[PDB]
Amino acid sequence: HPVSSLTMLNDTLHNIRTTNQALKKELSQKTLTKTSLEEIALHSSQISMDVNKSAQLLDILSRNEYPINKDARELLHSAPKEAELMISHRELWAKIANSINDINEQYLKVYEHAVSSYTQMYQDFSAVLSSLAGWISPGGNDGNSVKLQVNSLKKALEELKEKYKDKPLYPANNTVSQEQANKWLTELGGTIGKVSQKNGGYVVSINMTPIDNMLKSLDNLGGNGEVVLDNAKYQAWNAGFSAEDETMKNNLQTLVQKYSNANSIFDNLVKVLSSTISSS
Amino acid sequence: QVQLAETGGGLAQPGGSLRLSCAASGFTFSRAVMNWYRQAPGKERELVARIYDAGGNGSIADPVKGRFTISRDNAKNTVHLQMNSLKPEDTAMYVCNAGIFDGNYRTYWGQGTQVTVSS
Repeated sequence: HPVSSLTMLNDTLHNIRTTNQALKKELSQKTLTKTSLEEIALHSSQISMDVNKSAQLLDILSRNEYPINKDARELLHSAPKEAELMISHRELWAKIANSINDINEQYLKVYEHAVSSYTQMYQDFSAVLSSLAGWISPGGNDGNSVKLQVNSLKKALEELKEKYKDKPLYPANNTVSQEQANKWLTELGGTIGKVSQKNGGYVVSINMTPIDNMLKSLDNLGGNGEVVLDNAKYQAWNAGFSAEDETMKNNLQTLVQKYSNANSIFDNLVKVLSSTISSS
Repeated sequence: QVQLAETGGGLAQPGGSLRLSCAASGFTFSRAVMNWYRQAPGKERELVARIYDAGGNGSIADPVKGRFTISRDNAKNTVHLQMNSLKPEDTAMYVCNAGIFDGNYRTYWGQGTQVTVSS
C-alpha cells in the first residue's frame, strides 16, 4: 500500500503544520524585537523549504498519473477558498502543487513582508524614542518648563522617512499594476499603506502619515531650533506625539494579525491536503 | 495590455527545489507558446523550457534535462517551472516569455525573478 512519494508528502505536510504552530506562537507575542523578525524569517524559510519539496512530490504523482480516488477528491472540496481548487489525475495533482506553492508566494509571504517592512520602520522609530529623553531638558527660568531640541528630533524623523521611502509593504521585488497595488492596499489598510508609482509600475509603500503629523506638530511649536514649553504646552504636544506612536503600534498589530490569520488559512489547506494523501 | 507576472524565486540550497510561476493576461493564451529563459551574470540569455500543449511535457533545454520540468494550466493562464536538484550553476535571473502567433509574430517578456543557489 505505501508509495514513497505519498509517505514523504505526509511527513513533509506534517512538518509544515509543526512550523505553523511555532510561527503562530511567535506572532502571538506582544512585542516583535529584532530577534522576532529573525525567528519569523526562520519559520518562513522552513515553510517554503517544505512547501517546495511537497510541490516536487506532488509533481511526481502528476507526471506518473497516480490515481486520486473519488474519496480523496471529495476531501479536497474542504480546501479554503484562498487555495483556488472530473479532470484527470495528472491535472489535479499539478493544480495541487500549484495551489500550495502559490498560496505561499502570492498570499502568505505577502503578509510576511508587509510585517517585516513595517516592523523595521517602527524599530528604527523606537531608536528615535530612545534618544528623546536626551533632547528634553529643564527650561532655564522655570522648573515646570522644558526645553525641546525640535531640530534634532525633526532631523531624525525626516531621515526615518527617507530610510523607508523605498521599502514598500508590497511587493518585496519589482512592481505591480495599479489595480494589483490597490487590491493589497484595501486589504492591508489604507492608513497603513499608500499606493505609489515606482517606475511605470506601482507598489504599496509604508504610509508615514504619523511621522508627517509629528513633523507638522513640531513646526507649530515655534522656531529657533530649540523651544521652551510650559508644562501645559508640553503635555499637549506629548499627548499627540504618544498618540501617533500608539497609532503605529496598532498598525503593526494589524499587520501581524492579518499575517497570523493568513497562516491559519494556509494551515487549513495543509490539513486538508494531508487528509487527501492519507486516502490515496 | 499584455502582462506576465512572475512569482516564486529567491534563495535555495544546492539540491533543493523551486516552482516558478508565470501568470499571463492580455492575449489569447491558446495562440501563445510559453517559455522560461534565464540569464546568469556576465553570460548570455539562454532558453530553459518551452511548452504549448498543456497535455504534454513541452521541451526542456539541455543544461536542465532530467532536473527541470514545465507545466501549463489553460484555465488559469499560467505556466509553472518545477526546478529540482538545484545547482549553484543554475543561479540566474529567470524570466518567462510568450511567443504569440496572431497575424504578426509578437513576443513579450516579464520583469524576471532572481534565483540564487548557495549554501
